[PDB]
Amino acid sequence: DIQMTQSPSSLSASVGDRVTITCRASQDIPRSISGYVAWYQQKPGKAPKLLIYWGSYLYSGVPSRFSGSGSGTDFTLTISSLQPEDFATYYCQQHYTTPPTFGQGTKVEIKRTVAAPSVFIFPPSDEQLKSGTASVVCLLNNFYPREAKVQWKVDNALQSGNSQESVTEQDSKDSTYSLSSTLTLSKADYEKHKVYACEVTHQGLSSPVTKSFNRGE
Amino acid sequence: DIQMTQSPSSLSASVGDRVTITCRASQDIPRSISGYVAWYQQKPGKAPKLLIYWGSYLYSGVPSRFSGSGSGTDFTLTISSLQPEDFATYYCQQHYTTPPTFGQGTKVEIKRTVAAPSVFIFPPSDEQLKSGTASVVCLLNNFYPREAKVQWKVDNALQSGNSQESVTEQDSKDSTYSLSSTLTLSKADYEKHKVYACEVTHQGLSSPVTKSFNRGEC
Amino acid sequence: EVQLVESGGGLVQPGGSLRLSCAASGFNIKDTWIHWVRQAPGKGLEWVARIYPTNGYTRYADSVKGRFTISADTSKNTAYLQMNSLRAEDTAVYYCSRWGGFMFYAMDYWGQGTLVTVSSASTKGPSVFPLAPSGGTAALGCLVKDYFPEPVTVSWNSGALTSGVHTFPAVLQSSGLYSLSSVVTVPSSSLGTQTYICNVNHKPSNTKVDKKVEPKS
Amino acid sequence: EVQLVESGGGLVQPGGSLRLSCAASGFNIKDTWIHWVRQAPGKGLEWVARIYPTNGYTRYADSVKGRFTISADTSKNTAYLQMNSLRAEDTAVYYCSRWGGFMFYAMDYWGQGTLVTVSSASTKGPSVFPLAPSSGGTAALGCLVKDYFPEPVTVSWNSGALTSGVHTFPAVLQSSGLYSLSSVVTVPSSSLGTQTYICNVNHKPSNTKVDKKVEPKS
Ligand SMILES: [Cl-]
Ligand SMILES: [Cl-]
Ligand code: NA
Repeated sequence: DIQMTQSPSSLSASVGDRVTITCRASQDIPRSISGYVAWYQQKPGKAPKLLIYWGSYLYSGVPSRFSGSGSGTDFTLTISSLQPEDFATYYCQQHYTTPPTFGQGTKVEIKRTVAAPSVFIFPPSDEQLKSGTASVVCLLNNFYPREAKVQWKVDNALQSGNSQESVTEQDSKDSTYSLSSTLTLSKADYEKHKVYACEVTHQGLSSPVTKSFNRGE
Repeated sequence: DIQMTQSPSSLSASVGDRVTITCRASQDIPRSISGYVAWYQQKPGKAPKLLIYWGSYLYSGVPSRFSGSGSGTDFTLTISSLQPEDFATYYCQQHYTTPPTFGQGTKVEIKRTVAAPSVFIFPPSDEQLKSGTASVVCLLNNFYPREAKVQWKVDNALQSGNSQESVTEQDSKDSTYSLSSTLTLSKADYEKHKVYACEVTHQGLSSPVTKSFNRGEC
Repeated sequence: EVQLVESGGGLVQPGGSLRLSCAASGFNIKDTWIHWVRQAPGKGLEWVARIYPTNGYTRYADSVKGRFTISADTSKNTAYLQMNSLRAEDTAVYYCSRWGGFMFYAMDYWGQGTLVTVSSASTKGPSVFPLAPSGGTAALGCLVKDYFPEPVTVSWNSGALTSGVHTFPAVLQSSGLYSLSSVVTVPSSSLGTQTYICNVNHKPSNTKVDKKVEPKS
Repeated sequence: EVQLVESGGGLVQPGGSLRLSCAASGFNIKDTWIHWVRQAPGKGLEWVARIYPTNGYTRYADSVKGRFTISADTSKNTAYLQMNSLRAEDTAVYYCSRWGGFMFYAMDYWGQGTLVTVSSASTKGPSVFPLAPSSGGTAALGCLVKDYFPEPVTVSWNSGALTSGVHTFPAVLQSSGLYSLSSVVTVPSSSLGTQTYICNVNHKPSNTKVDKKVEPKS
């Protein structure tokens, strides 16, 4: 039916930049019907929070850098000076219709200076080895930009297809990411080999960093 | 733009009848937009009272004989057993739009058994005659139906254009009406004539009835 | 004990201004929305304006935009309708009304209405003349003649006589002044012994009259 | 102290049924309207349903109509969502929310959400293993929370006393069909001698609660 088309789907900007998110009603709607457009902010792991209601009213406690306006069937949310804590997905909501519908959302990412990761490596625990599996974990802490390559080597053999990575969402204070790479091996393979190495390539490093350990030392 | 049309604009029904009034949006409206139609009752000289809200919810304390419903863009108010006290104008209201709009109203009259008027004629008071004007009043009291004809004659001259009528609102208990007809004359004209007569035609009388007086007799 | 009470209506010249007040009790207007609805003599209801007092949000019928302003004072629990540039066609009874609970779109309590009359004609109090009566029932009354503006109220024997009383709607004479009668029917045998007095009040001109109506000699 | 707390989420087989509850405090649901909104993994918000508890009026999205039912119990200040004939596409976090004051159309308070996983696979509790501190004056340490189903797991450090430097990674789905995640923290290397670090793990679906002390190996 009537929907909101929200754009762009994502954007990045620097701290202190002004950003503008737009929602358009998907069709022509008489002026005699009110949309009461609301905007919400949703941070990772969290429920949406109300920012703006009835097009342009600032919800109590919301910082004044947020504002909304509406004209015809076009609606915008503006953040007049972007802060790192404003990393979030933002959604509009129209109430022309019952049920009301949400926009598809816009992810706002914070641009910042390059930060190299600190890298750490973790052997499997003796407790895990007892169960017959071995996980080796490599941590890349507090880095920017997101792009990073982690390569595993076991006695100099390149490991391909037996690790999985996970990445945190941009940090709400320093705008960095962290990343784990976990290499899974059988207990028997782990015990056949000596040198376990994680090699990390990132923009903030002049050449790749390796962390390693020797099983049992 | 979006308006509601009520129909009919007026009706008469007997006590105990089932009455249904319809409210129709003036155009097609997607199902996705809710109208939250309300129905209001307005009695003479009073504020409207809410009857029904959101299409079909009965407002607290409203008699259960009233109910509403709607399918798509058509809404209905139903009075299951009309009572004499339900004489009123009924209004629907749509909230598809902001501002919401009202329907044009439906006037419900209670149909009862015919009742002839009692007729009285009043000459001008001596107090008014001092002012230079003469009002002659003809009262038709407690009758049904509302339609009545009053003809004034002054020494057998039919009076046309120098009278005005007022009718009461239907009585909320006995469902009758009363009517006054006032003839306005100059003092000088009033004193040139003798016989002042109002002649009433009404369905409850078998032929026209006349009340009259002669000026200066008691 | 939910109550709305309007005041401030009266006679005002074309192009003048007037402010209406609506005093609420039994509830706080800050918990809800307040509305003004009007009704021209003999016509339908016309929605005028509404406000959400807590944040000042207002909306108006097109027919009053730019001329009327709705406002509220939450500390006094009162709402207002400032009306400027009045025209003949703004003549009407003006009602204020609320929503209750969180039941939107249902005007559940209304005030009694206050009449606004927009005209160049001057205030005039009426003259009161008897309609003298001559083991049945007799009719008598009072002719309340030549007044402006509306309204006049009539009672009989200070409120003790209500049975059989009809007070007719006023009619506008070609003079531009209103006239009305009030009649009552009584036992013909009460005529020698029961005093009948009509109490007329034309508030707009501050004119109160008590007129004894009796059989002429 | 306005609050909404959801419960009743967890694992359910396709075609199965579940009821969520939303317990309110700091206001009464009688005074307002209650809504359910959902979010499938990594997708947007989808409105599900709404209720006006005082008269039981309800509305529903087309995608759940006839399978879900929203209701409320005002004496318990609690609202519910009955979800029947569940499919994979109903897997989501389900949030309850309210309007406040008489401010329609603005969901001003929301609950924390509860995850509903619609799957044929079986519940499996995790194992918890230390990532033992072995970068300048800062050491990293953690817990590996391995092989559980369904989501979610929660991890805190020293019962919420340790929040700075903590990263709890989103879970990854292994080819086994089981989840795993790590939680790490950077701390001062000089602290490792004297300061106790304990990761507190909870997997509610299997009723697994673990407190694991992580320390330097031998
Ligand atoms: Cl309304
Ligand atoms: Cl909403
Ligand atoms: Na005859």
